[PDB]
Parts: sequence; structure tokens; C-alpha cells
Amino acid sequence: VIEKLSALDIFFKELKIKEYISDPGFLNKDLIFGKFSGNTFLLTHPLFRNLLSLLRLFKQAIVTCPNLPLNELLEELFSIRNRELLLDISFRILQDFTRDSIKQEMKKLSKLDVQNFIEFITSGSTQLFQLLSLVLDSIGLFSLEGALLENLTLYIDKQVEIAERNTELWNLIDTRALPTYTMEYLDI
Amino acid sequence: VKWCLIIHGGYLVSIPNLMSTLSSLHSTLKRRSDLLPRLLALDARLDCTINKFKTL
Amino acid sequence: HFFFTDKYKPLLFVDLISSNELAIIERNPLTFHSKQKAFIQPKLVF
Amino acid sequence: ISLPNFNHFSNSVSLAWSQDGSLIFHGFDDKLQILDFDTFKKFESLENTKTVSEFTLDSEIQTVKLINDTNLIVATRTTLNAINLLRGQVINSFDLYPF
Amino acid sequence: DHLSKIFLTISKSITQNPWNEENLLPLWLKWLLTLKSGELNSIKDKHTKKNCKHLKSALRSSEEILPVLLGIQGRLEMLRRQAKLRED
Amino acid sequence: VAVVLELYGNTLESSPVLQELMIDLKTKVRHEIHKSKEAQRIEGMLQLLT
Repeated sequence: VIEKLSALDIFFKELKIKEYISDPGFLNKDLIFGKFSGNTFLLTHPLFRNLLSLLRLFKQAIVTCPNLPLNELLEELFSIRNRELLLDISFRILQDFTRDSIKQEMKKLSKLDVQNFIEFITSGSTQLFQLLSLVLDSIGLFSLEGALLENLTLYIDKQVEIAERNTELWNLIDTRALPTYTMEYLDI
Repeated sequence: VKWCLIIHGGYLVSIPNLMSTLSSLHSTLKRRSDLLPRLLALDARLDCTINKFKTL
Repeated sequence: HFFFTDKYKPLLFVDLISSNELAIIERNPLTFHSKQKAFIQPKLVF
Repeated sequence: ISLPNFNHFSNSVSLAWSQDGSLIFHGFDDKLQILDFDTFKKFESLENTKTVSEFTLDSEIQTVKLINDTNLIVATRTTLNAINLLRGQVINSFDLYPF
Repeated sequence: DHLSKIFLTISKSITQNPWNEENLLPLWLKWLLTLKSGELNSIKDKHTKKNCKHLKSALRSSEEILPVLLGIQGRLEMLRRQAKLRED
Repeated sequence: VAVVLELYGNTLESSPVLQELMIDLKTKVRHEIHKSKEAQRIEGMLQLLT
């Protein structure tokens, strides 16, 4: 396999022509050299060089990349492309790294992007709301706009009421003889 | 507790051992939050049967 | 042709009050006035 | 206490203990960790000889066992790998997919 | 079964718009449930129940959302109090 | 209480006193709703201050 990769069964044939539990189990038993030479097959290897991966397949990395640094992940999240990448990379960062690590990363991160994202979320998801908690904790309590505070306040108020009655309706969908005289009829 | 945290938040930021100094508070509020969701489910069941026998 | 109803097992008097008003006089013996204190024989329900 | 909060959940978790108690191996799904015991933080080496504590693996890690302070055998859901600890060099590997 | 068809349409629309700020559809739903839940359950066995589990999954996601949201609500309130103390 | 009501649904209607017992139960459990939600807000600013 190493010789085939350097000169470049289904994956080896595809690599030769171009030049996954079964695939990782047959191609992971050298690996660093193969990955460097490679840098489809790359997606499978990522399924099976953190700076290179960050600079780089985008969805494949953001879902299944083994090495992924906080700074580049927060930059990619803070891009305003918004192709559901907000949920995807919020899930990815909460799956990969710790609360205090994200806190200190956002401490490093500039406040202008923080304000931009507060505006974006207030204008137009529990991972996202956890990220909002994290970013408020990282910005702390001193530097933050009162107007943006009030916009986020009304946003969060309508959101808490919608979540409340949503929970109520969720649980809701989760859910003697004849009297002293009766005025009765009869057939024939 | 709300006013304490409001008027002395910075000292709590400066202190190194927040868990070590508010473990008891944390336990109380954590158990209250854990009570929350089942309580709301109970509320939904309640007002369900409430309105049910109020209309009938 | 004829008919017979089983809707009235307890009944004391059947008659015609008027041309088309029947009267059926029934009982509610145990459920209303006696209310007798009876020996407990519980049912194993589970 | 080391208290991460990971959104995902996978019970494929294991830990091994260095015989001197300095470090703890943690086999987590598709990841190997080595945690310093003095503070429950990552195994930081000032010399930076690529003896890192974040090792990627193909499948969910089932077992991680150190036979001594030098040899570590890890068995993941598809294979098994024997590696050195003083030097980050792999020695042996065998398959679990056929069986 | 006109009420059943209304239920079907309401459930489909609610699933399509889980975060709709309107309340008329939820309130119609909750009256309909608190009145005729049993006959609802006895109507159908496959498609209505599959839609029910879809919507219930969405609602459980919303319930998961709720507590962090309340926490940030408290964050906003305490920041407001901090601003009040700042201006005083 | 949930199982007792799920069994004795219509008897709640037939018996009048149990209805207002339920009413005060609703009032107090809404009070506890407020307590628990304020506790969740407590969660929020403690997680901020830590």
C-alpha cells in the first residue's frame, strides 16, 4: 500500500487511475507519510497537518477532520456565509473543545465580530444558544452596547416564551346509573 | 443572591476558586433547574385536564 | 311482529300514562338508600 | 475533576493509569488522550518532541492498556496497535475487522 | 374527520415552521388536543403517528434549547442591572 | 398527581371541591415555575461570573 501510494483494493486502484470501516481497517495497519503524499480518498482518510486542514472538502473537514484548531475554527464560524455552518461548527466546537477553551478563544477574539454576530442572531439551535452563553461569558460584563443589549433582550424574551409554550404543547401531545328521571323514547 | 452577584461580580471574577466558594449555591440551583422540566410537563398535563373538565 | 327491550331489568310498573306517554317505574335498590356495610372481599387486581 | 461538556455522546470510553500515576491514557471514540494527574490538564512537554497527547484512531477505542511504562496496546473496534511511550513510535498492528 | 384533516394540516405547518412567533395555530392545536385526544389517537396508526413523532422530535429540540435560553435571559437581566448601577 | 388525574379525569369534574384543590395546585405550581425559571437565570449569570 505504501509503494502504491508513493507511485501514485478499490481505493488503491482509484488512486492509481487518478495518478469506511473496511477501508480504514485495511489502510491503517507510514500513515503520516501516506497522508503527506496525498496532501474521495482524502475524505475517506479524514473519515479514517492541522494548519493545512484549516487552510483547505470544506464540509468533510468541518464534520470529520481529526485535527482542527480553535483559532481557524472560530474564524470559519465567524465567517458570515451562514450555510447552516453556524449549527455545524457550533456542534463541532462543542464536540471538540472545552467551555473554558472557547471562553479564552473568544477573549482573544475581537469585539467587532461579537457585535456583528449579536446583530445577526437578533435579526435572522441549542448549540447556537450555548455559544451565545459562551460569548457573553467571554465578553464578561463591562464592554457591551446598551442598545444591542436591549435588542438581544427582546429577542431572548420572545424566544423564551416560544420555547415555553412549545414545551407545554410538547407534553400535551405527549399525553352513576340513570338519573331520577329520564325523558326517554322507544321504537316499534 | 441576584443583588450580591450584581454588585460584586468583579470580585467573583478575581477570586480563583468559584466552585470551591459557591458549591452549596451551585447544588441548590442545579437541583432547582433539574426540577424545572418535569415540573413543566406536569403543568402541561394539569392545564390539559383543567381545560378538559372546564369545558366539560 | 313484536319486540321486547332489555334496557329495563329493574322495573315495578309498566303502563300508559296517556295515548303515547308510557310510564316505566324502576328501582335503584342498593345504589341509593340501603348503602349496606358489606364484608370486605378484595379482588386481587394488580 | 476534569469536566468537559461534549455535545455528542459515545460510551466507547476507557482509561489507563501510568504505573507511577503521572499520566492517564484516555481512549475516546476516535481519539487518544494523555492527561497529567497533578492538575487534570493536557500532557504539556516543554521540549516539544512530538510526544503529543492527541492521537487519532480509525474507530471507536475499546481498550487502552499499558503493559509497563514503555509499551501501550490499544484495541479499537476495528484493529489493535502496539506503540512505545518513551518514543512516539508504533511497533505492531493487527486486524479485528475479519473477526 | 374534518377535524382530523385540520389536525394533519396544522401538524404539517407547525413542523415546517417550528419557530413561528404566531400563537393561533398552537392554540387551535391545544384546544383540539385537550378536547379530543383519545379519538385523535384512535383515528390512525401509521402516518399521523409518524408525523406526531416528527413534531415531537422538533419539540424536544426546542425543550433542549429552552434552558440555555433562560440562562442568557438572566445574563441580560443582570447586565441591565449592572448598567443601572453604572448610571447610578 | 399525574397518574391520579389520568385515572380520575371525569371524577374531577363530578366532584366540585377537588376542582378548586386543583386550582390552588395550579397557582402554586406556577409559583414554582417562576422559582425554577429564576433559578435557570441564576445558572446563567453564575456561568457568566465563573
